Amino acid sequence: SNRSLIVTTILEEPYVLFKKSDKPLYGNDRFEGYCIDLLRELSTILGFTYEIRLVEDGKYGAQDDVNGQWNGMVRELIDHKADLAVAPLAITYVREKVIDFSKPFMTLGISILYRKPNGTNPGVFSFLNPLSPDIWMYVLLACLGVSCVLFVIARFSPYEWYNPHPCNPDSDVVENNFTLLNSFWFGVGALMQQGSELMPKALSTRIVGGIWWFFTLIIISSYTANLAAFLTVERMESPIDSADDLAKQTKIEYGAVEDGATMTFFKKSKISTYDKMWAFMSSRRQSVLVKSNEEGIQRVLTSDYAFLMESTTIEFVTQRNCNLTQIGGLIDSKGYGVGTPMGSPYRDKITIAILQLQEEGKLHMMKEKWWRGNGCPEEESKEASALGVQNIGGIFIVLAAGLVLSVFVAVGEFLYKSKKNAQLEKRSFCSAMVEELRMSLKCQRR
Amino acid sequence: SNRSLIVTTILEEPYVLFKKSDKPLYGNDRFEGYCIDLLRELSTILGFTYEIRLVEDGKYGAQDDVNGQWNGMVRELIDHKADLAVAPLAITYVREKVIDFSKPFMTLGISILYRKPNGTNPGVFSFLNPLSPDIWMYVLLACLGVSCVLFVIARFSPYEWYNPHPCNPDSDVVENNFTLLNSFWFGVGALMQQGSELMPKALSTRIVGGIWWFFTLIIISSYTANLAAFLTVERMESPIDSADDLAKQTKIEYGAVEDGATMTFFKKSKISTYDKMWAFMSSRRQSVLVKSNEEGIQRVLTSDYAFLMESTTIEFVTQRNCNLTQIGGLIDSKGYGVGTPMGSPYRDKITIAILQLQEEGKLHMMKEKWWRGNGCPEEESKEASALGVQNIGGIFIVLAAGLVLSVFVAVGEFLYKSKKNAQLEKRSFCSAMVEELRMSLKCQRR
Amino acid sequence: SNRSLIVTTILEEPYVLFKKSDKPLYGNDRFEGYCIDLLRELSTILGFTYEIRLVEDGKYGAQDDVNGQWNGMVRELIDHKADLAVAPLAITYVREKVIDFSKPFMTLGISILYRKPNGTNPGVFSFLNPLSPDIWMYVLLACLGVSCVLFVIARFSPYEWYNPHPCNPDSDVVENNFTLLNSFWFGVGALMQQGSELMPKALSTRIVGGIWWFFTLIIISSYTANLAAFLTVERMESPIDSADDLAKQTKIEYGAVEDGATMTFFKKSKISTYDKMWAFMSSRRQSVLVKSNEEGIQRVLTSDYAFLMESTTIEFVTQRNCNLTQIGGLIDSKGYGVGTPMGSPYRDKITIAILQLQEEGKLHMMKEKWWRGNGCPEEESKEASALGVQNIGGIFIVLAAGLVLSVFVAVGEFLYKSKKNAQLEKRSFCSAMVEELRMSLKCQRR
Amino acid sequence: SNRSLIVTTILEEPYVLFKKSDKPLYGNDRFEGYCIDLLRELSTILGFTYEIRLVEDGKYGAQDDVNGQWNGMVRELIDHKADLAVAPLAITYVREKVIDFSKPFMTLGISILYRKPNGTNPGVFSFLNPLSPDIWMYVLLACLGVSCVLFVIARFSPYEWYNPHPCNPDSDVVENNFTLLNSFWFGVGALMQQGSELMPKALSTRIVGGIWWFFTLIIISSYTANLAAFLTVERMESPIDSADDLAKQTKIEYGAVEDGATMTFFKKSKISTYDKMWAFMSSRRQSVLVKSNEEGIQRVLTSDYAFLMESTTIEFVTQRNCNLTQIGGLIDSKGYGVGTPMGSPYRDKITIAILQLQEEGKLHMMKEKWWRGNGCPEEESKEASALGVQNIGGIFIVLAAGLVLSVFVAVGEFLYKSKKNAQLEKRSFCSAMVEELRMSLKCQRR
Ligand SMILES: CCCCCCCC/C=C/CCCCCCCC(=O)O[C@@H](COC(=O)CCCCCCCCCCCCCCC)COP(=O)([O-])OCC[N+](C)(C)C
Ligand SMILES: CCCCCCCC/C=C/CCCCCCCC(=O)O[C@@H](COC(=O)CCCCCCCCCCCCCCC)COP(=O)([O-])OCC[N+](C)(C)C
Ligand SMILES: CC(C)CCC[C@@H](C)[C@H]1CC[C@H]2[C@@H]3CC=C4C[C@@H](O)CC[C@]4(C)[C@H]3CC[C@]12C
Ligand SMILES: CC(C)CCC[C@@H](C)[C@H]1CC[C@H]2[C@@H]3CC=C4C[C@@H](O)CC[C@]4(C)[C@H]3CC[C@]12C
Ligand SMILES: CC(C)CCC[C@@H](C)[C@H]1CC[C@H]2[C@@H]3CC=C4C[C@@H](O)CC[C@]4(C)[C@H]3CC[C@]12C
Ligand SMILES: O=S1(=O)NCN(C2CC2)c2ccc(F)cc21
Ligand SMILES: O=S1(=O)NCN(C2CC2)c2ccc(F)cc21
Ligand SMILES: O=S1(=O)NCN(C2CC2)c2ccc(F)cc21
Ligand SMILES: O=S1(=O)NCN(C2CC2)c2ccc(F)cc21
Ligand SMILES: [Cl-]
Ligand SMILES: [Cl-]
Ligand code: NA
Ligand code: NA
Ligand code: NA
Ligand code: NA
Ligand code: NA
Ligand code: NA
Repeated sequence: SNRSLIVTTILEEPYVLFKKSDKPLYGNDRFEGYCIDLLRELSTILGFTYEIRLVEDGKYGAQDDVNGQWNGMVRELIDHKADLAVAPLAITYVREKVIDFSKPFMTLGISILYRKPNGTNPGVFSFLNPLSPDIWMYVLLACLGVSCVLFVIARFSPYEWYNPHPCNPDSDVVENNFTLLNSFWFGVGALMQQGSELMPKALSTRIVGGIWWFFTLIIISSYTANLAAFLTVERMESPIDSADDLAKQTKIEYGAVEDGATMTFFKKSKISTYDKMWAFMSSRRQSVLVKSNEEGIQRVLTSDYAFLMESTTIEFVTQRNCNLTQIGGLIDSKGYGVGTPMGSPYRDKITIAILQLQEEGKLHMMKEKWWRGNGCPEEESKEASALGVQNIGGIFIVLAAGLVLSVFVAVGEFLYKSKKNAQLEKRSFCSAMVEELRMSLKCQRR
Repeated sequence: SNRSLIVTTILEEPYVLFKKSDKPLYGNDRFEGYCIDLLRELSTILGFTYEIRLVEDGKYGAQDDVNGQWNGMVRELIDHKADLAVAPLAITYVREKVIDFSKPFMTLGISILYRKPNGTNPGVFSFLNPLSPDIWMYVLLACLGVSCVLFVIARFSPYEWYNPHPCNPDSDVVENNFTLLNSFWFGVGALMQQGSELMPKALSTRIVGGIWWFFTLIIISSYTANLAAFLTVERMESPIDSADDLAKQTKIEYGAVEDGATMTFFKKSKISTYDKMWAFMSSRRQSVLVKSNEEGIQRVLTSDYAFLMESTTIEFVTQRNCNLTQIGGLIDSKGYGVGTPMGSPYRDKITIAILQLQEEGKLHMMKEKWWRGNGCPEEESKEASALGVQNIGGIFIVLAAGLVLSVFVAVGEFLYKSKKNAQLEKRSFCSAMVEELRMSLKCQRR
Repeated sequence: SNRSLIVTTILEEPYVLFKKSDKPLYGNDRFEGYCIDLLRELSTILGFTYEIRLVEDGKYGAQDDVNGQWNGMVRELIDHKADLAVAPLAITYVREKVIDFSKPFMTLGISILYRKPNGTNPGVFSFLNPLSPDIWMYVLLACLGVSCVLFVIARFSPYEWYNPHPCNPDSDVVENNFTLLNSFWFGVGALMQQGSELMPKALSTRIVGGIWWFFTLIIISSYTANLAAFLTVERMESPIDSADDLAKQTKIEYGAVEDGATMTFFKKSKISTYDKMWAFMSSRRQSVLVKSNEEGIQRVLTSDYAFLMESTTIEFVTQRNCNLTQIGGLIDSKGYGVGTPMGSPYRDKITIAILQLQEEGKLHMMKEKWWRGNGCPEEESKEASALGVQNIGGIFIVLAAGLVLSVFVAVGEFLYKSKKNAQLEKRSFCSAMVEELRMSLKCQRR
Repeated sequence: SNRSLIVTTILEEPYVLFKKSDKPLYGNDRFEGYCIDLLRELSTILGFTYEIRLVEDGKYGAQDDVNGQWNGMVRELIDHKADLAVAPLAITYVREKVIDFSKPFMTLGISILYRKPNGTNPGVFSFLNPLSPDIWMYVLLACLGVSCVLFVIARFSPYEWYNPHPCNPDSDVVENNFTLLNSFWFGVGALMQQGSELMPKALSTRIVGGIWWFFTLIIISSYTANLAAFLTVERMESPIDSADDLAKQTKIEYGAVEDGATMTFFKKSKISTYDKMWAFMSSRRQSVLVKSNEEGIQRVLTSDYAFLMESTTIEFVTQRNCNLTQIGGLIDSKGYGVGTPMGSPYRDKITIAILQLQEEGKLHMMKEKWWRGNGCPEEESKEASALGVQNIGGIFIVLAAGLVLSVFVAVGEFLYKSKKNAQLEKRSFCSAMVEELRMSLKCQRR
């Protein structure tokens, strides 16, 4: 039982944080978190003691690049003012050349924050979803096709040519109701579950009308049934799915903390996907390169934005907030190791100790204690809302579109009729004045 | 004949209870309850007289860790001051080392107390729900709009003025069926999937009719599919029926008595479901860990609070408050036994006595006597799966409101025609008197 | 460390059973189960040793009623041939008077086996489910009611009386299409989404027809939406729910093992529900009173039958087989205690030991190890089957019923018309021969 | 310059591999793979020559409990026969006590190997599914039946023979519209929710029509509601995506290698999800615990088997077999490191070397080189939510089969009328030649 060990440590949530209680200045009980619970079972396997001491700089450690000076915790490991450095101190090439790390107690990497998909604006259309766009086109080609065959069959069939005007029998007038215009109007009216004023006689034409009724009944029942499936089981999806899916889109925008461990990866990279991801950030600096992790979560949360930080911080924030999600897998591969002065014998002993608690399964149990939050999967048979102008509303567009198209056809009917009346009258403006007065008579006859 | 026995009890209810009556100075006639009826029947078959005596405190028994000594009824037993403890004194491992219980006379455990679900109150006019209130107004404005467009287009188009009376050909009259009243009746009849007796013949009016048919096909398929979603997700709504169903939720919060036997179970627990239940309550142990059972029941009423207590008190308060119910089975499993000093020659004679009263069904009849009180107006018609008068309901109100409105219009048609009839021949009223006559003819003449 | 303890034990699953392996005659390792794992942690808390020995009778123990002789395990406890009796040996009044039991390690009682509900025959009807039977009656009273008002409004309105035969204008004929027969035919045809040949003019009657179309559209959309809820979420239920629900029905039938611990409860009972349950079994002996537990499970499984055994055996069988379920709660209240000779000091030591393992939570962990099976909740979004003659099929009944009713009305139309033709002809059999030839002309005219 | 270093490896792939080539007698040019590329790049920056040497056995290393000594590559290190072990030698707590690893060059864990879902093959004519094949036949027999009943009832009823040509009143002709062809056309048009041009007028035929309207209202509402159920439950079908999703199931069975590092994890586990996974596999440890990784992959193909192995081999075989996939993330967390004797002056120089190759991205480029092979034809269009040509499909076949059938009937109508036309005036063919002429008139005349 020698003298106590000085454990240098920075404050990070959920790694090391102050306890929320009264009666201040506990002393060695002022702290809790993951690294405090990790230190407790290191003091059970090995034998040593505390005076957990915070770093007087609030930094991890880096290179001054002119002085040759080290900062943060690792400056307190070079000059022997501390003994251990149980903290999120990542194992790096430039750090291992000046201190010693144990084997990792936590793996991590670079991943993506993005706002969780919501299903608030599916489109002012997308009542049109439950049938594929091939099916919406194939029912026009069926409706145009059946209407053309119904015109041909009705002219070719003898039993469709009947005697009109049964008031006066024994005449020599013979009519056919199926014109070309009336044959489209049968197929459109049957398709809309409405029925037209004319109905096929002459059994060859009733098989056409009868098989088009069975086609129509299945199509509309399949539209209603698949729409009820969409409105009951809401299955949402994200625009982006990986890093290369973010490497192509320009609408969603990138982002990382400036002068951090994540920005240095994309600067030094040579992968063609990750080289494109840095040509963005080198151009659009002061607009995507945030200066802290706490600020960059807000720009995901407010703006339309995707943020690049470490994966253990994503796994902590996305348990607290339910607006947020993780996109894709991992990009880098790093580890958190217990710092140690160079040449110290405590490196190989903690390496034994971490591997013991890993086989027992206690590092998994510590992490589940400090990273699980409320969780919010919400496990709910998706709460049905009233259907509104953000769900349907394209039918209000195509209704007003078809009522504008009908005014143009009404003028084209008015000019073509007035051209034929002017064939027995003056040039063009006589019959334009003759016909427009008749509607201004405001009477039922003539 | 020997000395009478001194028995300690404790003022919990229904166990012992001051008898609400006048005329004081009783002996042990002050007391009544379950444990008084049990001590009466144990006396008649073992042959002893007894003197009931409340303990000092209102404490069952616990070991003060500082003093190392016990308090309450287990202190009266261990000091040989009393020799029976007929009370809700739970058989515990720490209590069995200092006194001797008999075999149990009552079996219990930990269960969850929660408010009975108030219901739905579906809000007759609940059929109006699958669409937004703006959607019901926009469809009502679209039907008035299309009917005003169809009136103008069919008026100005020359191809709608056909020849009426085709039974007399080669006459010279033209008639437009699309009046103002007939244009609303096209749009109403197309909206309701029915079909009016009049059909568009020009191409300009077959665009208005054809695009209004596609509008109503989407609206009615959207109403049916979304109403299917509302009715499917509420059959998937299952109420909470387990402690594990409380584990996944954070909306309904837990609660227990601080420093009780129920709270002690969740600390020592190693079940992962019950560990999450303590990971909840250890975080919020200023709001949810209530002081007493009386305060915990009041919070189940005036909150969304779920309370954890023993099963015998849940089975007592839910017989006397039909707002409350019991969710789930039993979590723990313990029992009540009478208390004796260690080495007493009565832990075996009472075990014979309790087993004799269990074969004869007297323990069951004593529990029905004191735990059932004033049977509930419960009336479980909760299964409620079919649509009923409380569900649709209001489609009969708007029906009967429409039948009354049409009678006032039929009076207006009867008076406006008769006033025009009395404009030419009659004066005011004898035209109306003879018009009631022709309508009273029992045939299709006049 | 004295001599070894002789533990007498019977074979029961999942209590004590032979291990399934080769290399026979292990010796003290030939057994496993619940009671073997219970003995293992009794030998950890206390200190003793085995020679687990089976009973040479295969019984528990009872009274010979003439010899005064005891059988089973408890005969080996009276005569000191064994030391402990770790087995399902229930604590009974007649057993405690001759041996000693510890405190219970397992609670149990009497409950009910019954076959799990299936949803195979919902009825040849019960397409009629999604609306309540009040709603099915209120739409007849609406259809009969609207048809009566439509008859009254159309006769009272002037604008419904129109001029027929537009071939010949300027006439003095005035017709009304709304008879009493035609007014029911409008309301029936509108209700079935079909439309009749006549349509209301005269705005007061169009409000009647327009508000009946909106009534019809909501009713049929609500039928289709609630039927889709029933076919998606299959929520089954049982005929019986408790013991008193079995105390009234005569279709499902009772049953218990003859001359067992469960039959003796219903014989000795005095509760009015349980007294009725024995008047059945005393009458219908050799038909419901089975003679083993293994046979009585088959009669639940094959016949229509409800079986009364112990609840721990129900909780074991219903995890193995998925056809079976448990009905209601518990009826009796018993316990399994470790047997012990009278006056032995090992009773109070095991009582300490069982209460220690209960506070640690190990009896719950042993029971979950030996009673959980596959479980089969099946957790499946209920597999939709094709709809068949066991689901619908009542519509095939009411179709054939209405086609038989229509033949009776066709004769009643034929006799009433032939009565009116015979008013201008002979008595009754002239016009019966006149009319029947006209249909045998097989021609379109006359 | 010093002695060359002796490095032990082991024949696993992609790690070391005999180079498939002719011309034997190589040195260490026999070998290629990931660990050969790693040992090459560690040599160029640490400056040493090396001789590769397979170990003796094909064993990594394990401690025989009888002998107390090690075997395999860890035996070559502990006896100082070799001094490098560049191999998949996982860093283990028991291995770290006898040798010295470097920091990891590869991170891995336990994951689940399972066959990629083959799909649906919906079976075009899949719209025919919500009703039984007997139901589709009984509706087809009911439509033929009601149409034969309606023909007989409307013939024999006197109230159907109305007066045709009402435009000429007081004539003496009667006509029945219900012919045989018109009676099928009523029943087909009522079945398809359309409306034929003919309506029943007698009460006997309005019972046939009114009960056939109620039949088709239930049939079509049953088709739509049951098709909504089929399409809703398959959107609730989610594939297995976790180890916990395997825990609830017994249909898909587990599997691992007996006496491996993966099997050892589930024995020592205290997670309740993983304990059920071992409670499965310890029961069935003759079928599912397979001998090798090669036999376990073959059982994933030709069974419903899910296999538990390390992540690097799952990521290798799923790049070369698109029938296979990886479910879930990682369960364990371990790593591969090079092996040194205890106290060797190379565990630190290689840790510098591996961290240098990780900053320069060379470890990532070496893993892409040997784990990606011949990129998959994957083509994930699995989202497949809308109904498409593979879903309905066959309603276009039965449409086009009905359009072809009607052309053969129109030829039969053209020949039967002309043969009756050539019965009176013409002989055989010149009646048919002039009938093609009148149908070729571009107007409604002849
Ligand atoms: C059961 C019914 C039977 C009756 C059928 C009757 C015929 C019906 C014919 C339907 C034909 C339509 C085929 C288009 C399908 C592709 C969808 C699309 O890309 O939309 C996109 C383009 O946004 C748009 O412009 C909407 C698509 C065209 C609408 C304009 C014509 C209205 C169609 C009706 C004509 C009315 C008149 C016809 C009748 C008189 C917007 O969709 P989104 O979701 O917001 O964005 C994601 C797009 N994505 C999902 C593809 C990725
Ligand atoms: C969207 C629709 C709009 C159109 C509406 C049109 C009017 C429709 C009028 C419907 C009126 C029917 C009301 C009965 C409701 C009670 C159910 C019942 O008890 O059934 C039981 C009795 O078994 C039977 O006999 C069936 C009930 C009567 C059927 C015979 C008349 C046919 C009804 C149609 C008339 C056709 C002619 C009318 C049209 C020309 C069997 O049901 P179960 O499930 O097997 O057993 C459990 C019973 N339980 C669930 C109650 C516990
Ligand atoms: C493309 C737009 C702008 C103009 C199209 C003009 C079309 C729709 C017009 C011009 C000529 C018209 C036809 C002229 C004559 C007749 C005969 C009559 O008994 C029925 C209507 C019918 C058959 C018309 C139908 C509509 C018609 C074909
Ligand atoms: C109850 C069954 C057995 C017999 C009922 C007889 C009923 C349905 C019959 C007998 C008299 C019949 C009416 C006699 C005359 C006419 C006038 C005609 O222009 C339309 C049909 C109509 C209005 C008939 C409708 C049907 C009718 C009312
Ligand atoms: C195409 C082959 C296989 C079938 C036989 C030809 C069919 C289509 C023909 C042959 C006899 C024909 C019928 C003969 C007489 C009449 C009466 C007339 O007022 C209406 C048409 C009607 C009812 C015909 C309909 C068509 C008909 C049924
Ligand atoms: O800094 S390390 O000890 N060595 C380098 N790497 C590797 C990429 C394999 C990793 C990967 C994951 C870690 F947790 C640690 C390390
Ligand atoms: O205090 S006891 O006599 N022994 C412990 N238990 C057990 C559940 C085993 C129970 C369970 C219910 C009781 F009523 C008594 C007891
Ligand atoms: O045989 S016992 O020890 N004493 C009698 N009873 C009771 C009815 C309370 C019970 C109830 C449950 C048990 F587990 C044991 C017993
Ligand atoms: O053998 S290690 O160096 N130390 C233990 N673990 C840990 C998960 C903490 C891991 C995890 C991944 C590795 F690559 C190495 C190791
Ligand atoms: Cl006892
Ligand atoms: Cl190391
Ligand atoms: Na170092
Ligand atoms: Na005791
Ligand atoms: Na006894
Ligand atoms: Na080591
Ligand atoms: Na539906
Ligand atoms: Na649904």
